[PDB]
Amino acid sequence: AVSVDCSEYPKPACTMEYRPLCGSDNKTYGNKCNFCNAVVESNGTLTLSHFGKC
Repeated sequence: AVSVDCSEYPKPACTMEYRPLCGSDNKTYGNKCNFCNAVVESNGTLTLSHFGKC
C-alpha cells in the first residue's frame, strides 16, 4: 500500500544508506534501496510495515 516511488529501480547498486525498513513480511531492511529492489524481485510480494527497523 505504501512503498515510496520505486520507478528508478532496480538499481545498479545500493548505497550505504542506513535506513531501517520493516517490510510487511516482518523483516528488516537496510534502506529503501533494498525495499524497492526486494519489491521488483518479488514482483510485488513485499510490502511495508513501518519505515524503521522491527
